[PDB]
Amino acid sequence: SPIIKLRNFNNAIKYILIDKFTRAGDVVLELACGKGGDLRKYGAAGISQFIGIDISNASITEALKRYHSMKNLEYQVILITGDCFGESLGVAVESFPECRFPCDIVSCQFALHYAFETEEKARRMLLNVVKSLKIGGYFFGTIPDSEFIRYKMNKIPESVEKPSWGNSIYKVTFSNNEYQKNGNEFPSPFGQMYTFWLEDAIDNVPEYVIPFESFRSLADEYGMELELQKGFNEFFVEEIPNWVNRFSPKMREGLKRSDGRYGVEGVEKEPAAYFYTTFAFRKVRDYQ
Ligand SMILES: Nc1ncnc2c1ncn2[C@@H]1O[C@H](C[C@@H](N)CC[C@H](N)C(=O)O)[C@@H](O)[C@H]1O
Repeated sequence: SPIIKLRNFNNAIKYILIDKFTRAGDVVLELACGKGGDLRKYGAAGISQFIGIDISNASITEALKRYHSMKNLEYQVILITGDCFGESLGVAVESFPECRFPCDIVSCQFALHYAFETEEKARRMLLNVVKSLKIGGYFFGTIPDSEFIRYKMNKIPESVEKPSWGNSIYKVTFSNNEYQKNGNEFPSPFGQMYTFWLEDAIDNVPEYVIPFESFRSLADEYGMELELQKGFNEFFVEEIPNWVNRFSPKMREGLKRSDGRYGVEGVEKEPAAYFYTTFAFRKVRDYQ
């Protein structure tokens, strides 16, 4: 089962990415925060307030349960059940006036691509982000890498009805081959759907491509400029020397490969390190 090693790798990526842009005293808004599993990472950066929002009440209930189990934190934690992509964020936070907006950081891990189901949702997400963020603040996170996806798709001929690739532990299957029928181009940046099988994975939902060039050009339209687009492989290799020994002994041990180097290995390398990319934008102007 690859789940344990992949979870450790993603936790290392998130730890490094959070530290890269988050500063002590910051207010953080985390979109689609899930079960709130990055609280100690933001605590390590010394934040002052965490606001986490997820559409799943079950996941927010678990985040509440995990948070209340911790003791004497120096930062406030706010956890909200709400829709970050298909509705104005004002609806979600209306009943939470303790939120300190505008915030310093908007983060979103393994979830922003769901906002690309439609153009309306992608734009609502982006307007949500820039309305919450201070000028100068950062928007960062982790998403499936549309450029690796297009590489794999360009190797698949039009004769394949449901373009697919993978290895012993994962498989991507697209709903249709309109990409290939359209001369190896998505007919629309939005609504390009696939499923993702991972061995021993605990969830399965419709996935959507987030074409990075469309992401970047919409973000610019809403006042944000690109700061970071490194794939997980390059991001980890570049950053790990400076971090190996800053990690806890347990985090370091969980990252060990069979050869004693750090990261993932074998069949885990492609789904864990090539399929995903980091992103970061800085809000440089107000949106008109
Ligand atoms: N419209 C939406 N608004 C808010 N959260 C959403 C929405 N659509 C999906 N989600 C959440 O997106 C999350 C996707 C997860 N893959 C990631 C959760 C968490 N960020 C983690 O990395 O563990 C789930 O927790 C969903 O409930």
